Amino acid sequence: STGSATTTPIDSLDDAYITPVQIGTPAQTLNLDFDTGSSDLWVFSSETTASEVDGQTIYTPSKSTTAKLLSGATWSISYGDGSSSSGDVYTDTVSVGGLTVTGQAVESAKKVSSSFTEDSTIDGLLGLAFSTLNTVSPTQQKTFFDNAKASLDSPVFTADLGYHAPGTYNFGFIDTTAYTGSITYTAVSTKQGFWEWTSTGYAVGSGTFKSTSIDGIADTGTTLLYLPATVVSAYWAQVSGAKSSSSVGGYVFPCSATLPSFTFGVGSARIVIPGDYIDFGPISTGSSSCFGGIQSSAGIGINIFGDVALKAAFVVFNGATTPTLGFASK
Repeated sequence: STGSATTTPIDSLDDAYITPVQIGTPAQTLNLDFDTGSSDLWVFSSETTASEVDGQTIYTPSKSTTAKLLSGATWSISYGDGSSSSGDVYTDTVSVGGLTVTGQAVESAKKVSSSFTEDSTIDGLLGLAFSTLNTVSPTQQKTFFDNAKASLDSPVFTADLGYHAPGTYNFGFIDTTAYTGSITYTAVSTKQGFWEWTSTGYAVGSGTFKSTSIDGIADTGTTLLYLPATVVSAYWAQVSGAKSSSSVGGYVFPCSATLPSFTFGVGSARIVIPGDYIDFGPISTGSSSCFGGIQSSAGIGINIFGDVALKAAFVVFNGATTPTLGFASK
């Protein structure tokens, strides 16, 4: 089997991407944030505290004839961005672009943090990291990809995120028309539950490529590119007027600047992020200072190849017996 769904930026800055997901019988369609950095499928729901729902579409398990309460199961997750949610658990039928899993754990939110409430465009998350990170207690549950794997034509899913445009998540097959050149595959460590890999280095604009190992995660659920402070300083040093702003919380730059591209290595291959992908717009409405899309990972503990990086490539999440990651230019 296969599946294919269109993923769409939530706003004019590509702050995140949403993909429609059918849940229950009859189907309830919610727009979920597909997140290769976490492993819980959770949804706004009829059980969510009413003051914490502000425009999202909710899942109502009582209206799904295939929903079953998972007895005694709860979940609670806290994300790197400081947001959180928690609730109980149903199993139900979940379909993504024609690919169907029965018995998928659907984590129904009773509580969400303020940032989720304030974002009316994201109805929940669909985790695509490794199921070892799933938070359901006392019985950990499997991701949608983990449940679907055995039925897929190939045990893979691909992310093809657009810049200011729609893109695609495919399950079970590689669309060879969706990229140029070849896909370079690189090794993955699952020891922390992430699609963790090692980039072979970087270049800024037209500058010399620096060979240096950058260990980080392919994370469709993080907006920006978070890299070591040495690398990030070298990038922003090429932008006249850029500086690290403590009050804003990272590097900012004059909105009138034209940004250089940023290249990262995948083996001997190179992925070029165009400069405009690094512009995240005025720091506050009406400001002429703009927020940078490449930021220091120094306070994180891990480098994150977020949407800024991934949307420059066609990305293969290969769930073979030994998982690997594939990157192609597009």
